[PDB]
Parts: sequence; C-alpha cells; structure tokens
Amino acid sequence: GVRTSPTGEKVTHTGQVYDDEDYRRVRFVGRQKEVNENFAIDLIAEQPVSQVGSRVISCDGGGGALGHPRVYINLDKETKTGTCGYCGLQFRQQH
Amino acid sequence: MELLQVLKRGLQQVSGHGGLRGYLRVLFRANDVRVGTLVGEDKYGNKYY
Amino acid sequence: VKQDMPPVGGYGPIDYKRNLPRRGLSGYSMF
Amino acid sequence: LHHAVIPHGKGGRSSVSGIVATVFGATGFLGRYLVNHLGRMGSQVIVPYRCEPYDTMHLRPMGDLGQIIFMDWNGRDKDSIRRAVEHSNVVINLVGREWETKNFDFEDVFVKIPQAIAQVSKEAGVEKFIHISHLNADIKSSSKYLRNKAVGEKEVRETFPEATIIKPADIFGREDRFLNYFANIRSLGKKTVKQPVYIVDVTKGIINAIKDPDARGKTFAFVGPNRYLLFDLVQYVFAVAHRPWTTRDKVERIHTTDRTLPHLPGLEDLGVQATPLELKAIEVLRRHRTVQPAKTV
Amino acid sequence: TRPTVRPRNDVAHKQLSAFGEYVAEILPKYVQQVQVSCFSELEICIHPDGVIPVLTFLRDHSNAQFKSLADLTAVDIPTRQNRFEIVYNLLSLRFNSRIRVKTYTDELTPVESSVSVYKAANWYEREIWDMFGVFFANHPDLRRILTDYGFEGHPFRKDFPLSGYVELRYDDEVKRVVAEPVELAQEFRKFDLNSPWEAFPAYRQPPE
Amino acid sequence: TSVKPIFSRDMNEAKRRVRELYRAWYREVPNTVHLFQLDISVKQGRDKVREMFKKNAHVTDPRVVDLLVIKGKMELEETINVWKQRTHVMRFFHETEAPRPKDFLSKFYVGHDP
Amino acid sequence: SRGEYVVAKLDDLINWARRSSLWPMTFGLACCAVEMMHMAAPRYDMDRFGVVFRASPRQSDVMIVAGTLTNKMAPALRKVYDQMPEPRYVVSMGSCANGGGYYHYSYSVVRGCDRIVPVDIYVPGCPPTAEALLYGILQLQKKIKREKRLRIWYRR
Amino acid sequence: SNLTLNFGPGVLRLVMELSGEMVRKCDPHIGLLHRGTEKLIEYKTYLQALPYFDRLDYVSMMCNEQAYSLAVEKLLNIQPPPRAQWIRVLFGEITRLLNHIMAVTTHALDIGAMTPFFWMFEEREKMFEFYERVSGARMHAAYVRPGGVHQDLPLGLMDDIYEFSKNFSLRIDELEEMLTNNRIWRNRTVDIGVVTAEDALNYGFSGVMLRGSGIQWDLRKTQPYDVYDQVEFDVPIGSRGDCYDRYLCRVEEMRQSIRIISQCLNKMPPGEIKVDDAKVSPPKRAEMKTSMESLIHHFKLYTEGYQVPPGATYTAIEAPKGEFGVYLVSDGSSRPYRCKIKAPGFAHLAGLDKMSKGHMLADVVAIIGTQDIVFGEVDR
Amino acid sequence: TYKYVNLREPSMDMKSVTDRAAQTLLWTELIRGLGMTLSYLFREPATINYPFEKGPLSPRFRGEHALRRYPSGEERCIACKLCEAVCPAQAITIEAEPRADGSRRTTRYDIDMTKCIYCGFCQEACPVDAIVEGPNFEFSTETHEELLYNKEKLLNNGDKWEAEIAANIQADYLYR
Ligand SMILES: CCCCCCCCCCCCCCCCCC(=O)OC[C@H](COP(=O)([O-])OCC[N+](C)(C)C)OC(=O)CCCCCCCCCCCCCCCCC
Ligand SMILES: CCCCCCCCCCCCCCCCCC(=O)OC[C@H](COP(=O)(O)OCCN)OC(=O)CCCCCCCCCCCCCCCCC
Ligand SMILES: CCCCCCCCCCCCCCCCCC(=O)OC[C@H](COP(=O)(O)OCCN)OC(=O)CCCCCCCCCCCCCCCCC
Ligand SMILES: NC(=O)C1=CN([C@@H]2O[C@H](COP(=O)(O)OP(=O)(O)OC[C@H]3O[C@@H](n4cnc5c(N)ncnc54)[C@H](OP(=O)(O)O)[C@@H]3O)[C@@H](O)[C@H]2O)C=CC1
Ligand code: SF4
Ligand code: SF4
Ligand code: SF4
Ligand SMILES: [Zn+2]
Repeated sequence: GVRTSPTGEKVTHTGQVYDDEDYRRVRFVGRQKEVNENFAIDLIAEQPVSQVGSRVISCDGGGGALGHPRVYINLDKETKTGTCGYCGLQFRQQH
Repeated sequence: MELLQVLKRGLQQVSGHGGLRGYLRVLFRANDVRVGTLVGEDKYGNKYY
Repeated sequence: VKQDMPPVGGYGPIDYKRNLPRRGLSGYSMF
Repeated sequence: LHHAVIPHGKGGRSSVSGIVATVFGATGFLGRYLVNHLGRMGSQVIVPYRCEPYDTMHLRPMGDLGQIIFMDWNGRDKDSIRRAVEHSNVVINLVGREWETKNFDFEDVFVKIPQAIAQVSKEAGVEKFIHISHLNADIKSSSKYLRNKAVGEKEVRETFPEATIIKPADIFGREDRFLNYFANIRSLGKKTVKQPVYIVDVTKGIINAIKDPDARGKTFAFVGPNRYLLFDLVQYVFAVAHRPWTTRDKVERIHTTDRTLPHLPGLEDLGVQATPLELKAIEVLRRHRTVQPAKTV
Repeated sequence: TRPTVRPRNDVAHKQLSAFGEYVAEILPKYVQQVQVSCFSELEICIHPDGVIPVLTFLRDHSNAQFKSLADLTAVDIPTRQNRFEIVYNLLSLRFNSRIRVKTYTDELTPVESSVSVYKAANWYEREIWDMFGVFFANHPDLRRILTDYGFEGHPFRKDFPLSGYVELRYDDEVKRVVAEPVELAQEFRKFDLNSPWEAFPAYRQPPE
Repeated sequence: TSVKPIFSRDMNEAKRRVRELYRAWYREVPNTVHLFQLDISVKQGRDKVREMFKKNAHVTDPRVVDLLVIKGKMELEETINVWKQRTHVMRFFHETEAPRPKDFLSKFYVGHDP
Repeated sequence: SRGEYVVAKLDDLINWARRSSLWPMTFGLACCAVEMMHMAAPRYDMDRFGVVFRASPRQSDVMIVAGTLTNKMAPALRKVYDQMPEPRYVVSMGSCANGGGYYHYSYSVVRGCDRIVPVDIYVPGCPPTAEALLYGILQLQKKIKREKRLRIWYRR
Repeated sequence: SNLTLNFGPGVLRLVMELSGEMVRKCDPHIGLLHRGTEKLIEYKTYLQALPYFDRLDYVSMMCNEQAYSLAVEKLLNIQPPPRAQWIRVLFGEITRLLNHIMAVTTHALDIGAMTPFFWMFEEREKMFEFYERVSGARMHAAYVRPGGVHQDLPLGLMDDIYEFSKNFSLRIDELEEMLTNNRIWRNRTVDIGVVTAEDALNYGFSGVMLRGSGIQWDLRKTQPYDVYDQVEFDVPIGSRGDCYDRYLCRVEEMRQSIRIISQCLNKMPPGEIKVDDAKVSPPKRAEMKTSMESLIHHFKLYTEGYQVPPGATYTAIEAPKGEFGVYLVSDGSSRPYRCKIKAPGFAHLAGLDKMSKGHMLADVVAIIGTQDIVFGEVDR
Repeated sequence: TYKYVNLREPSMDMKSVTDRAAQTLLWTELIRGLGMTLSYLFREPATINYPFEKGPLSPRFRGEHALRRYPSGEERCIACKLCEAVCPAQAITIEAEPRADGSRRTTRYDIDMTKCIYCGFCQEACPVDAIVEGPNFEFSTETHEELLYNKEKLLNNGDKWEAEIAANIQADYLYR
C-alpha cells in the first residue's frame, strides 16, 4: 500500500518521507530509496476474522513454538473483534 | 593400463559437455570441466549439479 | 528422547601416537 | 530555515554545520582542502566528479558517514548540474585548467561552465554562489587564461548578481603548481612582482565567505602578505629545495605581475591572517630535497 | 540441592582458613584482614608498607612457596579514600594452592614495586600505571604499556569515560593522523538495568 | 595530613625537579624539531614547552608535582627515543581543531555550552 | 570513433592485468587475520586467483585491513598506505575495521579504518568467513574491471 | 656504541639493541591492539561480556569462553550439567588442536617452513566447520556460557568429530615428518630460548613455557575443572627449556588432545546442556512461549541479566597458551564491576627480553614463535 | 601421567654412530621431507571452485540479519526491544509507537552491521522469531553507509531470504 509524495518520493509504511525543501533527499540522487512495498498493516487487514464458538480463544500465531507466546483473548464484546496483540489475527465469537 | 582410463575420462568429459564448444565454454567460465548430474535449474538459468 | 550420542558399542579405536615408520637402509648399507 | 539544516554539535566531524555545499572541481588542489575544511565541520558536501572514482578516493575520509555525496556530472550538461545543486544552499566553483585540451579550451572551462553552473544554481534557488577568478584577470591580458577568466567573472557576476567572486594571486601548497613548478623547472628572472597566497588561507577565506552574509555580491582579492620579485622568489625556491609539462600561456602568466587592488577586500576582511611563504615553503619543498629569506618589495 | 548447585568444598575451606590464621600470626605487622570466600579462595588484606615483606614470605616460606605470580591487578573503587585496590594473585605449585594478597593506595601514595620478589610483576604494575595511575616506586622501567604515546588520563579509572576525550582521524591538510575532541555519531546508550528488588539477603548491608 | 612522599620532601626539591625537567625539554626541542622533521620552529616548540609547564603552575602539593615531573619525564623519554611518531609530537599543537568561541556572545550564537 | 575503441580495449587490457594480478598486503591486526589465513588455506586458495599470499607492502596492490585499528597503530596504517604504489586499494575486513565493531565505544579504537584510509570494499562479519572475504576480493576485482581510466583520459 | 633497530608494526613493535649479530636488548612495544576490552566489560551484562572472551585469544575461543563461564558459575554458586561439561572438554580440546596448529605452523612459517601451514589449516578448516555446526560461527562461537553451553550438539556431529579424530594423528605424523628430525628445524630451535625452571616460575610463565623447562605442572591435572579428572591423558614434559622441546610439547599435546577427544566421544552422557536454574540460564523457546514464569525469566535474563552475588574470584584454566585467568569482581548487580583478564602471552612476552639475550636477530622470531603470542589477549 | 619428550640417550655402538653419520653425510631426513612434499604433490588438493562451489554451512549459521513475518504478511516484530537490550555491540536502535490499527510496531529498527558482532544474541532474545541472523554472508559493500541497515532494508532481507530462513529455523528450532 505504498503511495508517493508530490516530490516523487515513496512514503514508507511508517509514514517517513522527506520534505521538498529537505536537503537529505540528495542521498537518493542517482541512487534509490529502498522501501518495502509489503505493508504489514494492509496484509493483516486482508485476513478474515476467525469465527469461533468459544468465549475465550488462544492464539500462538501458528506453528506452535515457531509463533509467538500463547495468549488468551476474551470475546465478550460483540461490538469489537478480539485481536491478538502479537500477530494481529482477530477473532469473533460466532454467537 | 589405467592411464587409458584417465584419458577416456577426459575425452568423455569433452563429450559430456556437449562437444568442444561447451567444453571450452565451461573451461573458461568455470575453470573446471568435470561433468555432473544435473540436479536442477532455477528461473534464471543457474544450473545445479 | 533423541540426542547426539555415541553408538551402542562406542566408537572405534583412534590412533594418537607417533608413527614415524623407520624406513631406509642401514648406515653400513648406505655407504 | 529548515529543521534539518539548523546547526548542531560543537563543530566537529559528527556535528551539523548547516552548510550544504556543492563543490564543482573538488577533485583538484583547492577542492581537496575545501572539502577537508567543510567535512571537519560536519557539512553536507556534494562532490560532482568528472574523473575516475578512484581519483576521488582521497575525498572520502574527509567527513562523517553520508556527509560527502559523489555524483557524476558533465560540464556541457545542465541536467547534471541541476542534479548536483538543487539540494544545496551554497555552490562553490573550482573548475579550472592550466592548459587547454582537445575537448575543453579556456572558454569552455572559464566562461561556459561557470556561467552554466551559476545560471542553473540561480534557477534552482541556491542562496550562495562562490566563484574563483584569478587576481590578474583582465580583458586586455596577454594570456588566454586571464582573458577568459575575466570574461567568465563578468558573466558569473551578471547571471548570479549575489555571487562571491574571489581573486587568489598564486596559491602555494603541497599540491600546488606554483612552488612545485619552480622546484621542478631546474622560466627566468624579470621585473615581475608576485605576492603568493597560502592554500589554507584561501580555504579559510572561502569558508568565512560562506558564513558571512556580508560577502554576498562582493569581490575579494586573496593575496599573500609579502610581495616578491619573481627572480629572488625563484632563487628562494631553489635555496629551500637545496638546488644549485609547461606551455607558453603558463610562461605569460609567470611573467605577469600580481596587480594591487586596494579597493577590493581581502583575507583580513574575512578574518583570515595571510600566512607568509617563509613559514610554509619548507613544508612544501621538503619533498624536493634529495636559508636566507627572499627580499620583499 | 544436588544437581544445579555448585558443591561446597569444606576441606579446602578449612585448610585455607588455617593457613590464613598462619599468615596473619606470622606477619601481624602488616596483615589487616584474612578472609575465605564461600568458593574457597583465601584473601590476605594487608597494609601497603608490607607489599615486599608479605610477598617475599609467601614466595620463600617453606609452608607457602607461592613461586608463581599469576596476576597483578588494580580495582578502582571511588567511594574509598584509598580508591585503588591492588590485587596480587599467587600460585604455589608445591602445595597446589592459590592466595590473593590485597592492598590499597590513593592517587598520590606510591606502592613499592614487587619486581624484586616476582619479575613477572614488571609489566603488570606497569599496566597498573597505565590504566589506573598508581605509581610504583623503585620500578626498573615504569612507563605506559597499553595506551597511545601521548595519552592523557588513566582509562580504567571509573571516572574516565568509556569513549575517551579524544579520537583520531587522518587529516589530509596536515597529511597526518590528528587527535580531536570526541564526537560520536551515536551516543552510547546508558542502560539502567538494576532491579529495585533485593537479590541476595545474605549480602544485605546494615542500615543507617 | 602525614602522607608518604614520592620523591620530594617539600616544594623546594619539587621545584628543583621541575626545573631540571624544563632544562631537559629545552635542550631536547631542537633535536625533536630536526629528527621528526617538524614544520614548527624551535622557538615555537619551546613556547609550547613553556605553555605546558605554566599550565600546571598553580599546584602546591609536592606529590602532585612529583607525578607531573614523572609524567613529563615519560613524555620526554617517548620523545628522545623515537617512540612517538610525528603525529604524537604534533598533538600538542591543536592545528586541525577550529578555535573555540571564547566570549559569552559567540558561545551563545553557536550553541548551548557555557 | 577509432581512438575510443582503442582506449576501450586498452582499458579492458590493463583492468584485466590489474584484477588478475592483485597482490595484497594484509594488516594482520586481530582475529580477522586468522580468517584471511583461511582464505589462503588450500580450501579457498587465493593464489589460484592471482592473489598472492603476503606480498611486501612496497609491491602490493591492495591493503587488507583485517582487524581492530587502535589509536596507537592508526599512524602506522596510514604510513604503510602512503608507501603503497598506485593503483592501491583498501579492503576493510570485519566489523572493527569497518566501523569499530565490538570496540566502537572504546577510548582507544578508531571507529572504522575509513577515518584513516579511503576504503574500496567493506567486508562485513565478525569475522567474515574466508569465503566472504574471498567474495569481497572478487567484488574488488569486478570494481577494477569496470574502471574507465583511459576512456576518461581520452575524454578529458 | 651499538645498533638500535626499531622493527615497527599479529602486530608488534620491537626496539632492538643489537651488537652486530647478537641481541643485547629486546624491548617489545605493545598496545597496538589495546582495545579497552575490560573497561567495555564493566558497561555490559555477563552474557554481553561473554563474546569479548572469544576475541582475546582468537585462536582459542571456546577455551576463553570456558574460563569466563567457570568464573561466573563459581560466583553464581551453580554448576553446569554433566553433558555441558563433557561438551566443554570436547570443544576445549578441539580448541587446543586449533591453537597448537596455529602455534606450530605459524612458528614454522616465520622460520621458513611454509608448507605444513597449508597442510594443517585444512584440518583447522574442518574444526571450524565443527564450531559452525555447533554454534553458527566458525570462530567466535559465543557457545560456552555461564550455566553450560548455549545449544545442544546437532545430530551427526559426534560422528564427524570421530571421522576427523581418526585421521588427525596422521596429519600430526606428517607435520612431525617435516619438522622434528629435520636438521634445519633443529638448528633453529635446539639451543634457542633456554629458560630455567626457576626463572620460568619467577617470570610468571605458564603452560608449555613451564613444561618445556621440566616443570610438572598442568592445570587440567593439578587444579581440575569440568570433567578433566574423568579423562585420561599424559602431560608432555621437556628437558632443555628450549624452543625445540616446547615444539615437541605442543605436538604431543595435540596427540593427547586427540586422546581426550576420543574419550569424550565415548563418554558423552545424555541430558540437558544448560543448568536447569532458569534464573541463570534462559529457558527453552517452546516453554518461553507457553509458560508465564519462563517468559518472565527469558525477558529478564535477556534484558537485565542474572544478578551475580557480590565477591571476587580468580578462576584459571589450562588454555592452550598457558594459564588463562579471570579476576572477576561482582558488586551484586547484573554487570561485572571489574574483570581483569590474565593472559599467558602477557608474561611470556615480558620474558622475551631475558629469553633473547645472547641470541641472534633471526632467533628472536623463533622465540616469539615458541612463546605462543596472540596480541589480542596480550593487549586486551 | 606425564611423559618426557626428548629424553632419549642415543646409542653409542658403531652401528648407531654409523647410522647417524650416514644421516649427516647422506642427508636422509631431508630426502624424507622431500618425499612427504612429493606425496602431497600427487594428492588431490582441497581447493573448492569458488564461486561455483561453496563452503559447507549448517542451518545455525549466523550471517546477514533479517526481519521476518508471520504467514499472513504481518511482521513478527512487536517492538519489545529485547534484541537491543541484549545486543553486546549496541548495534540495534529501535523506536516504536502504536500504528494506525493500534498494533505495537516499530518505526525505527536499525542495525549497524559495522558495529554488529554477528553473535546472534538478538535472534535468541527475540520472543517471536522476528529478528534472525540469516544465511547470507555474501553482502560486501563498496561504501560504509550501505552497511547501516534500517527497517526497510531488514524487512527486504526478510522478504528476500524467508524461503531459506524458515527452512533453517525448521531444521534447528527443536535445539532451541
Ligand atoms: C645432480 C644432483 C645434485 C643434487 C643431489 C642432491 C639433491 C637433493 C638434495 C636435498 C636436500 C637439500 C637441502 C638443502 C640444505 C642442505 C643442508 C645440508 O645437508 O647441509 C650439509 C650437512 C651439514 O651437516 P650438519 O652440520 O647438519 O650435521 C652436524 C655435523 N657435525 C656434528 C659434524 C657438526 O652435511 C654435510 O656437510 C655433508 C656434505 C656432503 C657429503 C657428501 C657425502 C660424502 C661421502 C664420502 C665418503 C665417506 C665414507 C666414510 C668415510 C671413509 C672415507 C674413505
Ligand atoms: C613457446 C610458446 C610460448 C607460449 C606463450 C603463451 C602461453 C599461453 C597461450 C594462450 C593460452 C590460451 C589463452 C586464452 C585466453 C582467453 C581467450 C578468451 O576466451 O577470451 C575471452 C575474452 C572475452 O570475449 P567475449 O567476446 O567478451 O566473450 C563473450 C562470449 N559470448 O576475449 C578476450 O579477452 C579477447 C581475446 C584475447 C586473446 C588472448 C589469447 C592469448 C594470448 C597469449 C599471448 C601469447 C600468444 C602465443 C605466442 C607464441 C606463439 C605465436
Ligand atoms: C585496435 C584494437 C586493439 C587495441 C590494442 C589492444 C591489443 C590487444 C590487447 C589484448 C586484448 C585486449 C582485450 C583484453 C581482454 C578484454 C576482455 C576481458 O577482460 O575478458 C575477460 C576474460 C575473463 O573474464 P573475467 O571477468 O576475468 O572472469 C572472472 C573469472 N571467472 O579474460 C580472458 O578470458 C583473458 C583475457 C586475456 C587478455 C589478452 C591476453 C594478454 C595480453 C597479450 C598482449 C599484451 C601483452 C604482451 C606481452 C607481455 C609480456 C608477456
Ligand atoms: N594557483 C592556483 O591554484 C590558483 C587557482 N585559481 C583557480 O582556482 C580554481 C581551482 O584551482 P585548482 O584546484 O588549483 O585547479 P586544479 O587543476 O587542481 O583542479 C581543477 C578542478 O576542475 C576540474 N575540471 C577541470 N576542467 C574540467 C572540465 N572541463 N570539466 C569538468 N571539470 C573540470 C578538475 O577535475 P578533474 O580532476 O576531473 O580534471 C579539478 O577537480 C581554478 O578555477 C583556478 O583557475 C586561481 C588562482 C590561483
Ligand atoms: S571484526 Fe571481529 S573477529 Fe574481526 S578482528 Fe574485529 S573483533 Fe576480531
Ligand atoms: S548478532 Fe549480536 S551484535 Fe549483531 S545485532 Fe544481533 S545481538 Fe547485536
Ligand atoms: S526482540 Fe524481536 S520482537 Fe523484540 S524488538 Fe527485537 S526484533 Fe522486535
Ligand atoms: Zn497471535
């Protein structure tokens, strides 16, 4: 989900772009500004919300010990989904 | 005689690189002319033996 | 459990001494 | 004034001086010590280079990481000049040749390229422009060097009206072609009077001209403290160097007297004490060794 | 407490305590403290006038024979008025034992050099001159050994900063490596790591 | 207040040792300018020696000036024997260091340092 | 033109000779030197590239700074660099030579040998492997291969 | 008068006072690799201070790791598990092979025998493959830690160590064929650098520098650490105190290291490799990601580090260059208050001036070879 | 428990004296050394053909750093600063904030690869396997600042080398 400033410089996933009058753009002259174009905030929004039949769900991020520490997410709010604080996968109680 | 087997292994290296042209190709690009089993080729043309 | 271990009978004997094999003719024979 | 160009630090290598300099001709004799004195303050120095990048290697230890940006440029390419100057707040011109080549005569090096750099720096919004003429630049001069350098001074002044133009007399240093020319000539003695100026004095004058807002639109004449005749100067060079490539234009310039311009400001008006030759001639001419000082006028 | 705990050696503890009593009563003119750690290492804390008589004793006495000087060390402790703690580590090959001899000095009191006892000390206390500033009297050639030749200050003092006061670079104007005041592109990030909870109640100091 | 001396019992013996160290540096400066092929004069090096001696001129403790004489003898031994290079001799002349702002107003202009 | 082709072929010739006869002077300062000794060891064998083992400093073509550059040795490094005949190159090997490394915040360590000498190739690692050092030497050979000395001479 | 030669800048400065061919005075100027390691250790945790020890004697990495680990474990009043101790002795003797290959082959290379250098550095490359397979790094493994070792042996590593060790004695035999009976090698080493036993004790020498002079001292025998009292080996003892007996002692120590490695491969026990005190050694990653206590302990050990109880130890090992010591002072915090590093090469290079008197200038490079000097540990 | 290297008294009968005289005059051990050098002349050398052949490595190998992702594209790094706390060189510089969906993510993740000691304490301190020290060792640069990696470079190294990094972690995580 990369975009471009009016200077022609790409904006990173942080939101960093130099100003037009900033001299430090001269480091990219004849070279390139290395950005990663796989924005993690856009890719985790592409994941579907997991409908589970429990009140409390556990997430370890997949892979068992290859994921993150296993946390427990409450799903009592029906207004909001329950988001994992590590991996950003989100859960909803189906009732 | 086992020197004849050495010379035949050299000649079959020449034959196994597809003739003298491919032999000299791998000689000047690789500094190495020994033949191997082609394990694979990636999407770039790098061949793995 | 599965762990890096020696085999059941252990490993074979490993040489560790000097082996300078004493080759050549005698000093009488070399003159 | 943008926040990234506010000065910070104590003026050392990792500091921020707030100077973003594009130094054309930085791979030469003056550019060496100018990029040295800029990089030790913590300036952003853009070095456009024409030569092999190997020949720019000595410019790389002169500043902190990312403080010298090297980029290709061509003197007849305004796109490369604009590519080099559009982020800078000062552009220094040090482009020069003592001889004319097959591709570049004195009009290309001293008129066309300085007017191109000054015009492109004017239309890129560069605040400060420093141009280096010669003290003996005259339209009616006998040498093609000084004629084209006077014409280029006039064109730089008329296309960048706030340019600081600097007149050095004859710059001596370790990599000069003034004392090293006399020490390797082993042409004669005439009635020519010279006051040669030291290279660190010239560099301090250029950097004080960057920092002084009163130096905009001025014409400075950087001269040494002592005027010498040419004959006893050359004899002093052969005396210090322990001794018993040229062209006729260089001979016309060695036999051209360094004019006195009291109406122009000098090194003292930029806060620079002009170092005499006798303190620094040993430092130059120690290389030529396999002394009573010269008489001033 | 068997598998994860280091086993205590009570025999060596008792032997080193008896030998510490032995040294303390043979040399009461200089011995100030004698202590044995829980991992059985003997420390003889002495007055600095007895550097030569104690170390010559331990080198030459038939029940000591500490012939080897393993290491000679200073420790800077700025809260003491004698901030430097000179540490001798000695090895007896005859009795297969180690002893530590500790003394003290401030910045201005010279310690007597022990080169006449152990020639091994010749560089070590020379290092103590370079790193801490402790002068050793009657040293044969006392000078710097590890710092640069024009180095100002003594770096292993705890009020000496981690990066120094000067740094070097090549300067092409003077064609020379030059020393300038230190500027770091990234400051060393000081970490405050100490937990505010007491770790070891056995080492609790009595309050005011 | 009863401390152990280093070499000098009082300040007069200490001034004697200071004076002999100054004599030795004064004799050594021309040889140092010659063999390191320095670009300074003998007068300039002797002025630097006088500056380094006058920098410590406020000290009234005999042990401190004994250590100053000891460190000056160490620097002199590193100079006579060619253990220093030309760079170490020229570090006394802070030539590449720009002059610091001295008055209040220029220190106000350049930054925050008092 | 004709002269442009001639100076292009002569650039290719002299760049071939200089990259296929690189003679290194290795500053064996610290642990990296050991790994340089593994790049001369028979597995990697720098000598088959034309890269001789331990050329003398007055006939060497590249200075390999392999180890921590302290303040006490930086003038000796600069002196040996100044005594090298041109064309001289500098490979910085390992983290302490590159930027100070594990001793970056030390009072006695030069924060990268690029404060002292101009550096062509930075070889990262602590230590970089002998194969990574050989990679850096081959990258230096590729950098020499695209030099344009006579073409820039013909265009100036 | 007599000639003064300043042999400028491992790297060493030497100030020779020669009287023709003879050496009258040898003044080694050092500090060319002084990096202030043990001041940097005071601003880092114990785990953070560990990789500085790889870089002191940088041909004896895991031995210095072992000495620092033994010092910290002594102050922590904990002991490593038995398999960790056997891995430490196995890799300590692999490390001893590495260092004595470096010692003997560069000592032969500096004298002029350049070929067994190349022969033995391929074996040294295979042992660096062993380091890389066990830790991920060829040289600075950071593998032996306070509490044990960082990670267990990968499967199939001990078989490859066996395949190395089964063939390495023939490599020692052909090194010894090139050098030991060679009259040119004997003329450069037999009457060179003779140290008496009393002067070697008095000058703080250790290791082969004692044992070449006939002193029957080895810290793996006399003051034994991890499981060296459970392995059987001999201690080579010299008779003349010269360069040649110290050469033979290093060759026979390679023999005995192969012997110890065979015993370690046969007697490797099962079990864990860190101490099972999770307030010292970090827990496994599977239980760090499952247990609350394990995650807290992981967090605190990798940010604060373990607190070490206050006190000072002098912990020494028989490193391949000699007695390698750490005088470690803890104030109670999670960072060392003081860490003096005793290196053997420091006292050995201090004794260089006595060892070189009455010899030639070509003998001095042989004496600097027989004192196995790495200036990382000399200068810190 | 000890042995005497070089404590042999040579035999002084005429047989052994003549043996040593024949060794002295006829250069026997020198011909032995020439035989050993000739023996290595006819061995296959240990030289691999770099760059076409590579030195063998393990999946534990500590090379170029990379920031990894979950199998959804979400980056693993949750800005806990354990890697920069444990970093013995202080090579890691981290700044963080909540991003637009409230997630705890870094805005700065810098690794100075010229301070870095390549010891891998960051990857073992990392609770979520975010920072890894991957398998690449062939990343020499021509300029010093190309080895001052920001977060974009490290995430591109992760996206570049993940197919290899995940399989190396798969081979070794049961030892961790
Ligand atoms: C065409 C081929 C020509 C070359 C042929 C040889 C090629 C291979 C050479 C390989 C080795 C090269 C090594 C280079 C360095 C050499 C060092 C060296 O050897 O130094 C010389 C060594 C020096 O020995 P040294 O000094 O090391 O031994 C100690 C000796 N003392 C105890 C006395 C001090 O030997 C010689 O000097 C021998 C010289 C040659 C003698 C030749 C044999 C003569 C036999 C005559 C008959 C005797 C019969 C018995 C008596 C009765 C008589 C009636
Ligand atoms: C008594 C006998 C003495 C003998 C002395 C000499 C011994 C060695 C003889 C030579 C041995 C073989 C050398 C081969 C050299 C490499 C040739 C080659 O392939 O070069 C390739 C290179 C680039 O070609 P390019 O077109 O870019 O390739 C892309 C292809 N798609 O293209 C080029 O580099 C351009 C072509 C270069 C050709 C060089 C050939 C070798 C010259 C050696 C000098 C001596 C010649 C013999 C003298 C004695 C006999 C007369
Ligand atoms: C008008 C036109 C002519 C102008 C004047 C030129 C006269 C002829 C000069 C020689 C030929 C010019 C071209 C030189 C080579 C250019 C192409 C080149 O570099 O090809 C590269 C190729 C090897 O590829 P590389 O990149 O090295 O591979 C990495 C390793 N895997 O390289 C190779 O395969 C080998 C290249 C060999 C180069 C030629 C042989 C040496 C030169 C012989 C003549 C000069 C020396 C005379 C005698 C000197 C003393 C013996
Ligand atoms: N005695 C003196 O030195 C005096 C000099 N001046 C003037 O000061 C200036 C700087 O002097 P100095 O350093 O000594 O001169 P140099 O000859 O040493 O360097 C001149 C610089 O200009 C570059 N240059 C030359 N011609 C061209 C061109 N056609 N296109 C692009 N770049 C070019 C050179 O680059 P490259 O290396 O690629 O050729 C070099 O970097 C000059 O203008 C000179 O006239 C004035 C008074 C006295
Ligand atoms: S970068 Fe690392 S391994 Fe290399 S010399 Fe430095 S400390 Fe030693
Ligand atoms: S490998 Fe070590 S030095 Fe490098 S970033 Fe990770 S923790 Fe820091
Ligand atoms: S330890 Fe891992 S999750 Fe924590 S800040 Fe570092 S890379 Fe991110
Ligand atoms: Zn999750």
